[PDB]
Amino acid sequence: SALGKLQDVVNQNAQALNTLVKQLSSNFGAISSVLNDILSRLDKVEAEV
Amino acid sequence: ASVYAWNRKRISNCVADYSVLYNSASFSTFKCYGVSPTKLNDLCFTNVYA
Repeated sequence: SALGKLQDVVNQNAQALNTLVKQLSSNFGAISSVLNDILSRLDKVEAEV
Repeated sequence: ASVYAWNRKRISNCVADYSVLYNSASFSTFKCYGVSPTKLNDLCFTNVYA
């Protein structure tokens, strides 16, 4: 419990990265979160949007 | 079918060629959503319901 000032620096970087990485799962109004799905379902004129 | 009593045909456990469909100029309309017809032939599906 004495080392809080260092442990907090590891924790804040893990909270940031495990949010940045987890945002890859978000759809943002597209047909899928995973890019290969769009490229394997649509021709490029539809896929670009 | 009569349109309120609409037909549904299950398709499963089989192989198909959708270019046979999208090349067929007999179709007065042909449209696709969430998929492109020219890309259908690379896919597989859980079932299909026609």
